[PDB]
Amino acid sequence: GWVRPDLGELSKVTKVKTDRPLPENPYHSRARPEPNPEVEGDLKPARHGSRLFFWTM
Amino acid sequence: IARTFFDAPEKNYERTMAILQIESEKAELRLKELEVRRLMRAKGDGPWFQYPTIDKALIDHSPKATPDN
Repeated sequence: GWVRPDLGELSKVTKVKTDRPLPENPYHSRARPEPNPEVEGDLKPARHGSRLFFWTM
Repeated sequence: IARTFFDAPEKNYERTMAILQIESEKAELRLKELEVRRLMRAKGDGPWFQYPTIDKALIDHSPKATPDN
């Protein structure tokens, strides 16, 4: 009394109840590098113009 | 002549003082710009001189056909 499965029955995804713990580091990866800091604060106006050897504006 | 045309010596003195202060601030800011550009190009951890790398959003996180990856 074993039933031959229909088309599409074996092609579906099932669930498993497993007693093993989840590995936190499957790739054996070290710590990622620290990201560079972002920009903060209000966009202040230009200090004394463009300063291109004589320009004040 | 001194009343109608020529400006007061104190006016020229304080105008020269303000001009000198502004130009000294500009020179100090330019020297700071050169120093900060040198230091943060040499270290490469600033907002400028950041040559682009590959974005990490394009990596597929789904499982593959062969699990040895």
